[PDB]
Amino acid sequence: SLLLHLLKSQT
Amino acid sequence: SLLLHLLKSQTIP
Amino acid sequence: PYNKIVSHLLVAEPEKIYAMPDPTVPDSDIKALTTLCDLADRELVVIIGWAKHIPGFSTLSLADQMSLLQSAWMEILILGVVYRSLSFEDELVYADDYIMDEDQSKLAGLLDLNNAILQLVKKYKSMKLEKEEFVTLKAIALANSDSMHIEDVEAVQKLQDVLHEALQDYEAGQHMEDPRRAGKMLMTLPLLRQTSTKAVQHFYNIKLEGKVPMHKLFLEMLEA
Amino acid sequence: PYNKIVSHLLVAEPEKIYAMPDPTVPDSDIKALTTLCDLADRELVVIIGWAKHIPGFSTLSLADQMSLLQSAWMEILILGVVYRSLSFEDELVYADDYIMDEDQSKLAGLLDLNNAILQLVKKYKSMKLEKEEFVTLKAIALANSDSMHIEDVEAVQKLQDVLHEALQDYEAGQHMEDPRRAGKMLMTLPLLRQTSTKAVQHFYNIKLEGKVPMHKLFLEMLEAK
Ligand SMILES: CC(C)c1ccc(CNNC(=O)c2ccc(O)cc2)cc1
Repeated sequence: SLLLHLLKSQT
Repeated sequence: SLLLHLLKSQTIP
Repeated sequence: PYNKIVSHLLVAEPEKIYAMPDPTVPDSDIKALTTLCDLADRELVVIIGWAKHIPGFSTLSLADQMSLLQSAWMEILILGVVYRSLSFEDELVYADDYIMDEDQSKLAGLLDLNNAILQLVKKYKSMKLEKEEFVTLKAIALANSDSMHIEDVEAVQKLQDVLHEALQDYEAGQHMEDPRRAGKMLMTLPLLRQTSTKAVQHFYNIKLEGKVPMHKLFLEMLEA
Repeated sequence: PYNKIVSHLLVAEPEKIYAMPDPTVPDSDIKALTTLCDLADRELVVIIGWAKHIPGFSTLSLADQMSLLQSAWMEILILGVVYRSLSFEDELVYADDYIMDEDQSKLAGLLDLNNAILQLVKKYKSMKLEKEEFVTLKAIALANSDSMHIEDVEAVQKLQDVLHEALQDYEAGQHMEDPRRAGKMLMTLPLLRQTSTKAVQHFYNIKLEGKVPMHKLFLEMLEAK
């Protein structure tokens, strides 16, 4: 989920 | 040793 | 076209062997594991003699010849199994008289390992692996085996080079419709290595548990 | 020197990371392993960001992006350390201020692991590996991660293929004196996979012993699939 979150992040 | 022996021995198929 | 190394490797391709499981002995896991080890053990004799027919291999010192075989042996065993298993589905042809389906893998405590090998099988099926590619890759596997103990690094590298070049030519000649096919083949080696390790570690644990008898050569290769 | 795809892979380069070891206290195996796990945790943040700039990566479904990272994360970590250690001798650069020698590896209980990493270093030294090649193998290793939980196989293979091609164009471009170099490069990946697995198993055992604090990201990767 942090992996996921970090993958869902930005720019 | 067994590996070595077989390398040194001849292939008999 | 023709390639010299590929032709030699095809011809050095050895004959079938058989598991010859005891029909008297009852279907347990130690029966399965013992058969596989006796097989593996006899299969190693073949591999040893097969190595020698690989162009350049005998040119190496006996020590290097051992080192390579000591690193790569399980990869070669597995590649054998994989190839035999390409005409089947979700089963592994350990020998012609010993084929393991999923249920038989469970019974022997080999589901995970055999699934990984199956993964290997399915990849080569999706690529339509030819005999010519198979024997070349098996040789490359041996030569690219990454032993820590190599005396003559440049000779082994030469052997890698030679085997590699042959694959390049074969794919250049037979598969111009995929100018990357050779590299795709090489990229299957990691999973081979990984599966080899998984297997070495599983069977090493079994050796330690002391319940499965193992012939000498197998043990010698295992403890290396 | 320019391939399009390679230049996207150089985004994170040049990397710098520090351990900032505390000299206030004596070094122990626990201290060294903690440092490494901390470094690993933080590099993974860099690795994650770098992967997003891989053309095609972000286009995969998230589960698939996760699947590949989960299979290939240690291979990438190790590959980095390997590259940083190229101009060194029997030492591993885990950070710019944390270079492990044989004694330090012995203290950490990592002699066997760090040796294997050095084997990998040795091989890339004599090939004189380049920034460009290094970043490309990372992406290949990632793409060729051999995960068994891939939703869209054709996309992942397309990506393997795109990267493979990038590597071919680059070696064709820059190393004509050796028409196999791409092949040799690809042939180092088995040792990378092997070493990775050795590392993961070892650090997994370390997690279970429970004596070494580990941050969330590193644990997530360690405990996956
Ligand atoms: C074995 C495993 C737990 C592991 C721990 C720590 C690393 C760190 N890699 N750090 C680097 O890649 C880097 C070094 C020095 C730079 O200047 C930049 C980056 C890898 C793998």
